[PDB]
Amino acid sequence: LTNLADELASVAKLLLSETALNKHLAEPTDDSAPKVRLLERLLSDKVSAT
Amino acid sequence: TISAADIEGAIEDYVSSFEEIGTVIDAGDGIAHVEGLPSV
Repeated sequence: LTNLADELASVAKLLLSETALNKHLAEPTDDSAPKVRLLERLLSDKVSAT
Repeated sequence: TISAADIEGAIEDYVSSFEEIGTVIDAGDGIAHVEGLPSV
C-alpha cells in the first residue's frame, strides 16, 4: 500500500507538471481503449500492476 | 518518475487514433459550436 501511494503521488505530480498529457487523458470519450493504450505505452513498466 | 519526451511519441499515437465528424458542444440563437473537425 505504501508503494501504491508513492507511485500514485508520483503519477499525480507527473500529470500536474506535464499539462498536455493530462489534458489529452481527461477529455471524456465513449471508448477508453485509446486512453488505456496511451497509459500502457507511457508507464506500463514504471509503476506496479495495481 | 522522470519521463523524457517519449510522451510526445505516445500522445501523437493517441491523437492520430481518431470522414471527420464533430460534436455539437453548445447551441443557441441560431449559433452552434462544434468540437473536432480539425480540417474544416
